[PDB]
Amino acid sequence: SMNPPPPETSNPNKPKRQTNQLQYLLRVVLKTLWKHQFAWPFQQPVDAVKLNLPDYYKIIKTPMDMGTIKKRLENNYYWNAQECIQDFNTMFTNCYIYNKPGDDIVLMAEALEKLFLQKINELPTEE
Ligand SMILES: Cc1noc(C)c1-c1cc(O)cc([C@H](O)C2CC2)c1
Repeated sequence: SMNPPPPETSNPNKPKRQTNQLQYLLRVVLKTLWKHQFAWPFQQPVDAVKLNLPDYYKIIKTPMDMGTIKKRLENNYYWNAQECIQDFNTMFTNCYIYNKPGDDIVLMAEALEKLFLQKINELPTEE
């Protein structure tokens, strides 16, 4: 059994910025989700070997997780907030695509996603 390489978190030739919106995504959005009781399955890439999910990376072709997003934010990987918001949405969508309604992991994702939506509703206007 084999995991793919993780998503990219470093690329010196990708242009990047540290906008007030990106700072909010780290300080408010990531921090809020990371500390939640249901964060743990989302704090690193899905390990299809350890979890015995040999079909996971056949079904999910754009993997994403908050460990990756945390590294991207800490490393100032992004150009804009939309890039980062897309990563959170990819993470949630992947979970809904792979799993069944009512599974524990789906309930966990839905709780995180409610908080995510509440926090990005107050994304600040760009400085
Ligand atoms: C994310 C994700 N997407 O699909 C699956 C399956 C997971 C997943 C990842 C984990 O690191 C651990 C678990 C456990 O089953 C948790 C729910 C009790 C699930």
